[PDB]
Parts: sequence; C-alpha cells; structure tokens
Amino acid sequence: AVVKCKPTSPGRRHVVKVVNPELHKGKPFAPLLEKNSKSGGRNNNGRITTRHIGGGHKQAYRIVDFKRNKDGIPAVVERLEYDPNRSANIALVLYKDGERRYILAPKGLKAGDQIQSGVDAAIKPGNTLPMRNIPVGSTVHNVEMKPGKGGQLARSAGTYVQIVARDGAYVTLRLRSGEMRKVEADCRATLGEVGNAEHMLRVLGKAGAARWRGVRPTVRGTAMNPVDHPHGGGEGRNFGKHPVTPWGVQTKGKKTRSNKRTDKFIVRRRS
Amino acid sequence: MKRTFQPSVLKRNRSHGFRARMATKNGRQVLARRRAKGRARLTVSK
RNA sequence: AGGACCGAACCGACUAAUGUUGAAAAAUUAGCGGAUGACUUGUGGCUGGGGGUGAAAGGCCAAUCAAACCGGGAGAUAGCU
RNA sequence: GCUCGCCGGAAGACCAAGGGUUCCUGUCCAACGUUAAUCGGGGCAGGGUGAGUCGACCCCUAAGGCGAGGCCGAAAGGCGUAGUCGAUGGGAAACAGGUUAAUAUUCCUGUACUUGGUGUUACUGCGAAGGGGGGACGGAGAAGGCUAUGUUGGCCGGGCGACGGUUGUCCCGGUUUAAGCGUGUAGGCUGGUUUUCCAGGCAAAUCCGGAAAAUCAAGGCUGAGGCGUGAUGACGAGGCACUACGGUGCUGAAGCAACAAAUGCCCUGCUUCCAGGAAAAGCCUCUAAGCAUCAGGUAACAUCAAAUCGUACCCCAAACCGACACAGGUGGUCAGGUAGAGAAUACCAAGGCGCUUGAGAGAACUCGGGUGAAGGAACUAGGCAAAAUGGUGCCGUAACUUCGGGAGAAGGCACGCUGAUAUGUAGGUGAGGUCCCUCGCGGAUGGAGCUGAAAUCAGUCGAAGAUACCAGCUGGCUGCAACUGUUUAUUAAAAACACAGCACUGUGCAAACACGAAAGUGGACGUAUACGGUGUGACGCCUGCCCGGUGCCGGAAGGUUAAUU
RNA sequence: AAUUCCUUGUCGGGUAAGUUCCGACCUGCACGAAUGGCGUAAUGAUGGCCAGGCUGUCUCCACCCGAGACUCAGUGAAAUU
RNA sequence: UGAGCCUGUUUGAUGUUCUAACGUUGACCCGUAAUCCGGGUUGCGGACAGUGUCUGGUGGGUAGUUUGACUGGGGCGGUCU
Repeated sequence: AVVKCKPTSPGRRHVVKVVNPELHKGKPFAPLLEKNSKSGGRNNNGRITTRHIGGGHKQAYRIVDFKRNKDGIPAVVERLEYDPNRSANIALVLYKDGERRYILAPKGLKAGDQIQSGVDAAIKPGNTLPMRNIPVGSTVHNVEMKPGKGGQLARSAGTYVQIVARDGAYVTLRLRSGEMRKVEADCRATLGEVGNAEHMLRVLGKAGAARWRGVRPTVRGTAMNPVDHPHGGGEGRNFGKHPVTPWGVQTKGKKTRSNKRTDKFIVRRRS
Repeated sequence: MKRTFQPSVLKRNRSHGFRARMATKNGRQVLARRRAKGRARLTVSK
C-alpha cells in the first residue's frame, strides 16, 4: 500500500511509503545467514574503481535457491520475509522431508500454498519445469542461460520474460528491454512474474534517505577546473564543447558493445 | 593548538623498526648504508 | 513521530576592541550558529608524487604544494648584476 | 601560630596514553629559579616497588598483513589456496580491619573462592580433523519494584556562655559494619510426559528436523532487592599513666525508626519503527574407525601445584605535545548542603590554593569599568559600538497559506510577608488490631504516625515583592537561493557546492566502465522496477521556429585509396 | 532589471529637502523558455529601504573607580650604525 | 561461380555439413581435510573467437617545442629589397 506522509516538517513533506502488513515481524532464519562486509568501491590495490559508494547500514546475507533442484518432493509455504540485499521479497518453504529453504516470491503467493519442481510438475505459479515442457506464449521468471547453472534473467521486482517460438533445440524469448534472444530448451524457468510491483512508486524525500543506502554525492564536471575534467574552466558559466566522460569518451549517443563471441544468439536488438 | 607529533610506541615500531626494515630489499640497503657510515644506533627500537 | 522547537556538556567560527620585537609563528575578552543527527570522539588499518583524496576553494598530503621531502647527474646554463 | 581572600561538575580524588627516579631522608648554595634565598621538580650520598584471585603472557577471532606447492611478469618482483599472525572485541576465581618517612585487594589478623596432577574406595560404554544447541548482538519510548545518598525524630556523651535573655519547643557531637553461605520475593518466558514412523543434517546416531495416536494439566528456565549467618568479633566521642611531637599498654556508652529519592540495578526485559541491525573459541549434547579382562567416564576422601614480567611518582599538568617553570591542545570513572526545571547561575562542605620582583606618588596620554542637566541619530559609507527587552499562570491576536503554519504574532493583568478556611486542607506512604489460609518474603478490613502542593477571604511594610546572579527588542516593502547541510587549517561562509525530484544516452552478464605490461580485482555474491555517464535543481502553469556548420546514428549502388603478388 | 551606455530618462508615493527605495510606462545600446521562463507559503550569523522604544554615536564634554606611564632598591634586551 | 593444362587435371571466391587443433568465469570423480591449481569423464561453441609480425584510419588522453624587428614607453596602425 502506498501512503503519503503529512507535512509536519520540510523533510517529511514529500515522503511516500510502501507498507505491507503480511511481512514477518521477528528475527530471520539463522542456519541460512552469512556475514557481508563493505568495500567503499575499492579493489585489492586500494583504489576507487567505482564512484559514489560508501556508508550505510549493516546487513547480513540470505542464501537463496536459484537452482531449484530437488524434483518430486512437494513443499509448503511458511512465511514471507524482508530482504535488504535486493528489491524483491523472499519466502520460506518447508519440504515434506524436513528441510527448509529460501526462494524468490512471485505474485499472488501466500502462506499455506504447495509448490513443486520437475519434469512432471503441474503448470501453475511457483512451479519449476524445463522449458521443453512449457506451452508457447507463457510468462516466466528466473530463467537460466546454461543447463544446470542457476537463474540469471528476470530476478528484480515486477519483471518477467515471454516465450514466443520453439524450433529445434532452441527457444526464442522476449526480454524486458525489447530484445529477442535464443537459449537452449533444456534450461529451467518458473511460472508467473515477480512480486512487489509497488516498489517503483516510492519517493525518498530527503538527502539522508539516499545516504542511508550507501550513495554519496555527485559533483558535476562543469564545476571543476581544467586539470580535473574536460568540462572545467570559465569566467562565469560556459560550456562550448561536446559532452564527454571524465576520461575522454563521448556520452549522449555513442555505442560501446563489442562481443563477437555471442552475436549469434541475438535475433533483434532493443528498439 | 594541536601539533604534528603525537607519540605511540606500537606505531613507531611497526613503521620504522628493525624487522620492518629487514622485511624488504630497500630496508636492508638502509641498514647497510648506516653500517658503512658507522652509526651507534641503527634503528628506533630500544 | 520528526535531517521538529528553546537551552548546558560537546562540535563550530558571524561582528567588535586588545595584541603586532605578542602570554600565543593565528590567541584573549564580550556578544554569535548546531545541539537524536547528512552528528560527535578513542584504538588499529588501507590509498604514494604527473600519483592519491576531494558535498569542488586549485583545497589537503608532517608550521613546505599550478606538481611533497631526501640523496645523486652537478662546479647544469647565466650575451645579466 | 592567629586573622583575611579565591575555586568547589573544580583551580578536588583516581586512571589510561606518554615520560622515566622527578618519590623519601640527610647535607650544600658556585652555575639553573626572569629579584633575595637558609627554600626547590637544582648539586652529592643513602633508601624505597613483596600477588593462585589486579593487569600483561596464555586460549579464540574482526578490518588487514605474510603466505609451502600454484598462476603471472626482461631481472628486481605481483596476486593468491591449505596454513600462520593481528585488539579497540569473547574466555576460571577475594573481601573487611590494622600497619611505613616513603608499598598495599600484594604485607599482618579474621572469614572465603577457582583450575589442573597423583593415590585409594564404590558405579559403569568410552571415543574426533565430523553432526546439532549456545555464546549472539539495531534506533526510539513508557512506568512498576528497588538501592547508593540525603533530612527529621528517638537514644548516648558534653554545655549553662566576654554585652540584654538562655533549665528549655535550648546549643555541639556520634548513631559504622564487607565478600561468602541459606531463603527463591516484585516481575519476564515457555503447555508437560509415553509410544510408532520418516526421500532431510558429505557416512552414523538414542542428538536436531518432520508426521501420527494416547494421556495430564501444572511442569521447567530466569530474576534485582529484603531477611538470617558471617559478628560473644571489628570500629567508635571519651578516660586511666608517659611525650622523640611520628606515639605505647589498657579501658571503652548509644550504635534505632519514619519520610523523600537517581541519568545506577531488575532490563540483553516490555511496547513500537524501517534504514532490517559481527566472527570464532571456552561450555552442553550424538555418534564413526578403535578398545573392551584393558584404556576411559561420574561421585567421595588425601596429597601436590599455580611459574615468568608490571607495580615508586606526575597525569587538564612546572614531570605529556608546543625551542621556555609558555594565558594554547589532550580520552575514561567518582557527583555533598541551601534556593532553582536543571550537570545553568550565586554562597558554602571535604579538599586545594593567594598564580617567584617589591615600596611609594596620586600629572598629560593609552587600556578595562560607573554616573550624567536640555536634546534624542542632528554622527557616520552604514544605528559600527553602547543603551534597551528578558520568568510563570490567565485574557487576546491580522494579511497570506502547500491547511502543518505565520505565533512567544501584536498587547495586557496578578506576583512579598502574616492569620483563618483547616490547632497541616485535596493527595502520597502506612504500624497496631479482627478474620481466612495451601500456613508464607500470603489475602481482605483497619486506621495510629510521617510528608505535603495550588486557591479564596481579611490585615501589613516599603519609592520599587519575576527586587541580587540568571534571563527573546518589535513592526512594514523589496532582490537571490525552496528547506536541514558543505567549503578557501592562517584576510572571502555567500547569491558558490550538494540535495529530494526530472530528462537524454550506454549496458543481455565472462555486462558497459575502472585499477593493472599479465594473472587478477571492484561493479555485485547484483540481473533492465538493476547498474555507469552528462545536464537541470522542492512545488504550481509551461517549455515555441531552425538539420545549412561541427558532432552522433543508419546506408552502400558509384569515385579515390595500404601492406602484399 | 545581480542585465540600460546616453542617465540622476519620464510620471506617481514617501521627506522642509530623497543620484538610494516602492508602483507604473516601453525608446530591450546588449531579456527569453532544462549552460531553463514567470510565480511561490515556510526557512537565512545573506544584499537594499522605512517606523516605535532606547541611548555619550553626536551638539560638547565633566567627575569618579582600577592596571600602566613618573620616583626608589635588584636583574637586564632589540631593530639600525 | 570468372579464369590454365594438356568432358579429364591445379590453383581462387560464396554457401552448407563434420570433428580432431582451440575456448568453457556448465555438471560429476581424485590429489585433499581446500569455491586457488592440475588430471579424468560428459555436455555446449568450433576452424569462429583470441594472440604475434606487418599495414591504412582516428587519437589535447599524455609528452617535447615554436609564436620577428623598428617604435619620441609597450600595444593597435604603418614599414622591411
């Protein structure tokens, strides 16, 4: 639910929140946690290699099953949960034999549901099948790119992929960017689409909100000197030159893809 | 007014100590140079 | 509840007078801003010079910065005093 | 030695970091001490630091450092696996009294506790480099039970006052006692027990996880404080005889209750929010290969052991960082009385100091303050500087607005003391007595004693009752940036930088991009509702015409065009 | 007009008197639509103008309380020549 | 598919198919007590990708330098046989 906040303060005038009363309140599951430390953008040489990163809140890592092995055993949904490492909720499931696991949460999945994976599994949301057994014209998410590797496509909040044609040992897919791609038919996928589609209708409200998440200020290149950027200098406000990156390449139009190893799996590019 | 020198034995020894000098090729050159000149104190270690 | 309000500890530096071979190679006295947050402080660690870090002033890198300090090429060159 | 002044959330007491004999006693005054010096943190000589329980060493890990074989690089070298180091973090145990010129949880007296080795007796499935539990974790807010501590009364010992009164509702002093052991309260959390079965925990499990019957409703874990013992002891004003001025031996009264009360304990608890809040060991459990007469395990007695290094002194300062016995800088703990909301401000307690040149005079001028007849910005680039307002409770308050604001808008009235209401009122705590009871740190009734606001009526003093220190000046019209924030250490704090929001463009994962001769690493244990670059800067109404020039994107039929033959 | 040289343009308000301030005119030397245009409640140790109160800022200065300056005893520099 | 030789013989370019060099930052076994490294089996791309020598294009991202004299002061004008 999207809720606006009352203007009791200038930093609270423009705040919109997303509230879900079904998420669990309490501690997470312990056997599936790990420690994660921060970096600041620095690599093993100690240098800033990506900019505008640093600070924030402490976080712990939740292990998730992007494989979806374990065919033939039904599982029951126990509780939905919050995750600070991604933009989608997660769900805890208990298997018929006494093992628990974390999975991504699709749309319309609630406590008390039954899920399954395998060649012979049903066709309903939350179920996993190799893409050689799904009808043409279906909506899937968590798609693999190599047989047995793990999901890599359509893992963010609200997203999904569509199956268009099947011919041979390959399946043709339409992605969220407007692109057509080909992948092997022995890969896996999950029915339905990812949940928490309200994620994009939030407004932060103040600079501290972005600072809480680990984002540091951005400085324009036209405010610097000629020794710092190709956009610096001037007596007053001046540009008079073609826009470029901080290292001398042209933004606003130029292209940067160069990969001759994978050009044969692209059918049509994003328009 | 805070000044530049603020002593700490741990940092002093980890920075300019005998073992620190011996851990690297150039530190051995520092030691050889001082030995040739004929100094009474080689390093900062007591 | 709140980058909410008044105000000590703590963190700053807007006006005036003294001082200028000073008590002090940047301070003192009377007033002044923030004060549950993008806050403040102890201990240890990592980034090395055409390089680093920079909410960006050519700012800072041991009272030294439009290219640190130290030792060498070196008695560089000086139609100039 | 007697007076006087200053600090008292410090200008008192104890530590860490950092120094290293500055500590105590004897003797000296050349040089040091901004002056004299018999004095010194100065010269010379001797003395002083006592640990199973305080720390370090030791067992375990964070960020990070090194790194056998390994991958990579003209040499030099770079990055990393198995490992091995690295506290600011986790891991056993001790309290009171007396004592030296200088040490004390270490020495003496009294009463305690913790971990291992060895021998004997009695019962017996033990076993790791493996599996499970636990350690183990955020911000804010609320009120219930307590203690440290204070005030008054009661009790014991003295006093009868340099000048009017003071045998009393009078004046001064004391009323202190720990760790350990037993009791398990205020309160917090969780239903207990038996049997069968099972695609899970790299193999095994009586341990963890899951499914199914029966039975029973009270079992278990946690926990400040109070109470008894420790204690026929110790301490305690004074007194009985001598003094080197540091003291010896003995003797020793009372040693109770009521009220108020923390930012400390219960509390790592309870309620609520999104930004979703460390690792490994010590410790408790289960087994595998293996040994079963053995070895080993739990319980009781006796014996032994706990080694090595620090311990003096300063520590908001004359002993540390500033060349100086320098008006500067420097992290943690302790928190008395009267007014007061208060750790602000004023006077005091315990304790500590008067800051290492003095004595006179009472000119101009300079520095820090007080008062001013009539006028009231006439001064000046400019009300720069000074003067002025300043508390609580009640009445009352405009344009505009994003409906939260503006607002403490503006402007007014009361404020001391004594008596009555009421020999201390409305509230707060609460003994005795009567019953009930599973008989206890219980339940109901009961009111002795203690403490104590705000208000109304009527009197009274002064020029002034928020009387001292403390403690907002207010209103009208305009330019710029929406707002809280940042910046030129040492002449510029702003209209400059950032910002929540908006648009363009790249990127299909071995992603674009960046540090690297390479191996590798960040982006990210992320996947187009995600990531990098460039411009504008909340919000409202909007954002028109130009593709000739320079860039960028798509085409590819024609002309020109490299090495090579 | 943070932009306008000629320029103290011209008209109205405020003062006894106003090269600054406020409201308009269009003759824009040389505004203008994300190197954004026109508005805007609340906020500012931000730039300009006007009132009430208050005063030694001023007509125009007078007295008083403290530390120096002067005299006595001890110690004892400096720039320049 | 256009070109030699003596419909038959070599050398070219375009396209289909294959596996055996090469890639694997897909799955499983061993060294081994290990998400590095090497070996083995099996899928997927496949003479593509990628590297060495040579060669045309773009290249203020970085580096070393040039930008005259006379002159009633220098600059702007004008001149220099």
